[PDB]
Amino acid sequence: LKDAQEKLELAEKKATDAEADVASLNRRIQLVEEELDRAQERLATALQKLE
Amino acid sequence: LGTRAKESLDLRAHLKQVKKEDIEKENREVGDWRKNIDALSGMEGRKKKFEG
Repeated sequence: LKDAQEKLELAEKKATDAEADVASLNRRIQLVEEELDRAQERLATALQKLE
Repeated sequence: LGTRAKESLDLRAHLKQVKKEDIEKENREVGDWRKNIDALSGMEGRKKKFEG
Protein backbone atom coordinates (compact mmCIF):
# COMPACT_ATOMS: atom_id res chain seq x y z
CA LEU A 1 0.00 0.00 0.00
CA LYS A 2 2.62 2.54 1.04
CA ASP A 3 4.56 1.43 -2.03
CA ALA A 4 1.37 1.73 -4.06
CA GLN A 5 0.71 5.08 -2.37
CA GLU A 6 4.06 6.53 -3.45
CA LYS A 7 3.72 5.04 -6.92
CA LEU A 8 0.28 6.61 -7.31
CA GLU A 9 1.37 10.02 -6.07
CA LEU A 10 4.47 10.10 -8.28
CA ALA A 11 2.60 8.95 -11.37
CA GLU A 12 -0.12 11.55 -10.77
CA LYS A 13 2.42 14.36 -10.38
CA LYS A 14 4.24 13.24 -13.52
CA ALA A 15 0.96 13.09 -15.45
CA THR A 16 -0.12 16.56 -14.37
CA ASP A 17 3.33 17.94 -15.21
CA ALA A 18 3.26 16.42 -18.69
CA GLU A 19 -0.26 17.73 -19.28
CA ALA A 20 0.70 21.27 -18.28
CA ASP A 21 3.81 21.14 -20.45
CA VAL A 22 1.97 19.91 -23.54
CA ALA A 23 -0.87 22.41 -23.06
CA SER A 24 1.47 25.40 -22.76
CA LEU A 25 3.50 24.12 -25.73
CA ASN A 26 0.26 23.87 -27.70
CA ARG A 27 -0.41 27.52 -26.89
CA ARG A 28 3.11 28.36 -28.03
CA ILE A 29 2.67 26.46 -31.30
CA GLN A 30 -0.59 28.29 -31.88
CA LEU A 31 1.18 31.62 -31.38
CA VAL A 32 4.07 30.77 -33.69
CA GLU A 33 1.70 29.51 -36.38
CA GLU A 34 -0.17 32.80 -36.11
CA GLU A 35 3.16 34.56 -36.59
CA LEU A 36 3.80 32.52 -39.72
CA ASP A 37 0.39 33.05 -41.30
CA ARG A 38 0.19 36.78 -40.61
CA ALA A 39 3.69 37.18 -42.00
CA GLN A 40 2.59 35.26 -45.09
CA GLU A 41 -0.26 37.70 -45.62
CA ARG A 42 2.26 40.52 -45.38
CA LEU A 43 4.24 38.66 -48.05
CA ALA A 44 1.22 38.59 -50.34
CA THR A 45 0.62 42.30 -49.83
CA ALA A 46 4.24 43.06 -50.68
CA LEU A 47 4.13 40.85 -53.77
CA GLN A 48 1.08 42.67 -55.08
CA LYS A 49 2.67 46.05 -54.40
CA LEU A 50 5.92 45.20 -56.19
CA GLU A 51 4.22 43.70 -59.23
CA LEU B 1 2.03 89.13 -84.58
CA GLY B 2 4.67 88.13 -82.04
CA THR B 3 3.03 90.18 -79.30
CA ARG B 4 -0.41 88.76 -80.11
CA ALA B 5 0.95 85.20 -80.04
CA LYS B 6 2.81 85.77 -76.77
CA GLU B 7 -0.37 87.18 -75.23
CA SER B 8 -1.95 83.71 -75.24
CA LEU B 9 1.16 82.24 -73.61
CA ASP B 10 1.11 84.94 -70.93
CA LEU B 11 -2.56 84.20 -70.27
CA ARG B 12 -1.86 80.45 -70.04
CA ALA B 13 0.92 81.21 -67.55
CA HIS B 14 -1.69 81.94 -64.87
CA LEU B 15 -3.40 78.61 -65.57
CA LYS B 16 -0.02 76.90 -65.30
CA GLN B 17 0.55 78.59 -61.93
CA VAL B 18 -2.87 77.52 -60.66
CA LYS B 19 -2.13 73.98 -61.81
CA LYS B 20 1.35 73.68 -60.34
CA GLU B 21 2.00 75.98 -57.37
CA ASP B 22 -1.22 74.84 -55.68
CA ILE B 23 -0.34 71.13 -55.56
CA GLU B 24 2.66 72.19 -53.47
CA LYS B 25 0.19 72.81 -50.62
CA GLU B 26 0.99 69.31 -49.36
CA ASN B 27 2.59 66.19 -50.82
CA ARG B 28 3.60 64.13 -47.75
CA GLU B 29 0.36 62.11 -47.77
CA VAL B 30 2.31 59.37 -49.55
CA GLY B 31 4.10 58.99 -46.22
CA ASP B 32 2.68 55.91 -44.53
CA TRP B 33 2.03 55.29 -40.84
CA ARG B 34 3.95 53.18 -38.31
CA LYS B 35 2.57 49.69 -38.99
CA ASN B 36 4.72 48.16 -36.28
CA ILE B 37 5.43 44.45 -35.83
CA ASP B 38 4.98 42.15 -32.83
CA ALA B 39 7.91 39.72 -33.29
CA LEU B 40 6.18 37.30 -30.88
CA SER B 41 6.31 39.83 -28.07
CA GLY B 42 2.74 41.11 -27.88
CA MET B 43 1.48 37.67 -26.83
CA GLU B 44 0.80 38.12 -23.10
CA GLY B 45 -2.74 36.82 -22.79
CA ARG B 46 -4.50 33.58 -21.94
CA LYS B 47 -7.86 32.09 -22.91
CA LYS B 48 -9.63 34.17 -20.28
CA LYS B 49 -11.87 36.66 -22.11
CA PHE B 50 -12.51 37.10 -25.83
CA GLU B 51 -15.72 39.15 -26.19
CA GLY B 52 -13.73 42.03 -24.69
